[PDB]
Amino acid sequence: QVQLQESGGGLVQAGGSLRLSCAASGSIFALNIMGWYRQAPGKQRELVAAIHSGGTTNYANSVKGRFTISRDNAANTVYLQMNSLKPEDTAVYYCNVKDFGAIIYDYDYWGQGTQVTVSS
Amino acid sequence: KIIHLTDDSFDTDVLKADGAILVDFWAEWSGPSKMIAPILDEIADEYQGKLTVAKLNIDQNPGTAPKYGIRGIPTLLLFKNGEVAATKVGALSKGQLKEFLDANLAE
Amino acid sequence: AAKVMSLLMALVVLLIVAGNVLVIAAIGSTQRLQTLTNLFITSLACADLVVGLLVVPFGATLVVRGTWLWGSFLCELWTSLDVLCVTASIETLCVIAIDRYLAITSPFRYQSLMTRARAKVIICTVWAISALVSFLPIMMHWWRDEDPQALKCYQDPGCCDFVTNRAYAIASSIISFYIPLLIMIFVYLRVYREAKEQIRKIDRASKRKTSRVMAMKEHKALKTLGIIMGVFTLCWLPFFLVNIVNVFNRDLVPDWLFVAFNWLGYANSAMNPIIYCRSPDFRKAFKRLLA
Ligand SMILES: CCCCCCCCCC(=O)N(CCO)C[C@@H](O)[C@@H](O)[C@@H](O)[C@@H](O)CO
Ligand SMILES: CCCCCCCCCC(=O)N(CCO)C[C@@H](O)[C@@H](O)[C@@H](O)[C@@H](O)CO
Ligand SMILES: O=C(NCCNC[C@H](O)COc1ccc(O)cc1)N1CCOCC1
Ligand code: NA
Repeated sequence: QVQLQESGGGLVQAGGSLRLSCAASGSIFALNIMGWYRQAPGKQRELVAAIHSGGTTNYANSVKGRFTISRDNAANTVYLQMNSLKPEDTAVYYCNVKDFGAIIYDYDYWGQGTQVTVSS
Repeated sequence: KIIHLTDDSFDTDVLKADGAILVDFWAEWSGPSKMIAPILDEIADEYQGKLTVAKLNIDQNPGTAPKYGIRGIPTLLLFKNGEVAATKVGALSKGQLKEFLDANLAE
Repeated sequence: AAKVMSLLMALVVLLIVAGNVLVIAAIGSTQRLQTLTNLFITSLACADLVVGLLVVPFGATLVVRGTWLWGSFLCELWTSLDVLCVTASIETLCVIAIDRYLAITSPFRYQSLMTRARAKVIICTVWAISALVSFLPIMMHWWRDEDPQALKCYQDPGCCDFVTNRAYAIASSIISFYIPLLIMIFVYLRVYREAKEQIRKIDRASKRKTSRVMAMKEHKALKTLGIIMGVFTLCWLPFFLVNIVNVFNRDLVPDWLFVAFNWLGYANSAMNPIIYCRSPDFRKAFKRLLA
């Protein structure tokens, strides 16, 4: 079975930085997208950042220039280096893996989530 | 179980005859015509009720073969109610002949 | 044999109509399934559905009755409809290949580039090309051979054999089958290459610690890629190979085989629902649609 293990979140001061990290264990197809989504309280889940296996990336506008997504060249692990945090960034952050192994459709894996609270 | 046909008996034995008749046009001189002889014997017993095997020597009875346009031998003409339903030409094994009959008989 | 041959044709119609109706129902009824890829699947399902409803049934009769019973105008129209839907089916498989290739290998470039309105134009193009390869030449007699034996079947309303000149059978076969086949080969080979190269980078990254092997996901992806190209090629290649052979030395392949190869291609329209609608969301939809 595939499992996503999230770490690196918690409490932090405004202007500070966190480094999220999601280690995917199990069989994942070499072509995939690892990403981070987030759900602020009483809002809808939005994309934060995503990185394709090839190397290309995609960021939401709210976090452009501040956050940076990268991934481990060896294993299936994806990092989100969050700098210059604001109180608006406070949310439950979810790891996500879109697997392309069936070719015609994509299969999704979601992590349980990890809290990130940014105080003023 | 095999009927051994003449020129004269051909009308009564094949054209007027009930059910399916498998006619073999053979000659004593042809080697290919002999290769199927022991195979046709087994077909006569194995397809009792479904078919009637018949044999006509072309040396003995040269009148019948021109009427149906026989070029080579052996030629197997399957007859159904006085009409030729299908044709097979040249020699065969037991399995090749069975597929020809099985397909042609079960309509 | 001929009793079993007619019973076989019956389920071919049933499998096509059942299958393709079920897909179109699932996409139209489920908001979740109305994705961009499934827009192309809808085009495919429509083409295969028209093959099941109108094309294959009239063809079945022609094999059983041994003759065309609906006259020369409807022979032409049925043939035009046949060519159109086979062309739209195969050209849509080629578009799906390209769509998936871009969605897998360049997912971010694909999202901005491939809009819904750009997809609608691609779909409309496929059907327009299909119409111009089929109705335009067949109804206006451009497809006609000059040979006297061909001219006997064109005058006889009981005869509805598929006989063409050289140019049409070459140009029609290339546009409807061979160009789509090559694109599909090229495109899906680049999916295999991109995957193979990606494993090579992962091996390089490890600093000589591990060598990756084909996991459960990679064997399934390669098996899936085999079904796609294998079934498509098995079902239509024999027919389209023989269709060009007939243009040159027509006596070489028998008529009964060329007909049988055409039935194999009709069977493709039953296979496409099974190959391209295996997603979790499709499976949920199918269960909901069958109570
Ligand atoms: C990439 C998209 C371009 C599609 C156009 C290229 C392929 C089809 C063009 C074509 O028609 N032919 C090339 C295909 O072989 C040749 C036939 O037209 C030819 O056989 C006949 O015109 C002659 O027999 C008449 O003397
Ligand atoms: C929206 C995109 C519109 C593109 C529409 C053009 C379609 C391609 C051109 C074409 O239709 N053919 C190739 C042109 O040769 C096939 C046949 O029309 C033609 O080959 C036959 O009519 C002759 O072979 C008969 O002697
Ligand atoms: O003769 C036909 N059918 C005529 C029409 N069949 C045509 C094929 O499906 C599709 O070919 C083409 C499609 C697109 C092309 O650009 C060229 C050929 N039958 C044989 C008897 O049993 C029924 C079917
Ligand atoms: Na005709």
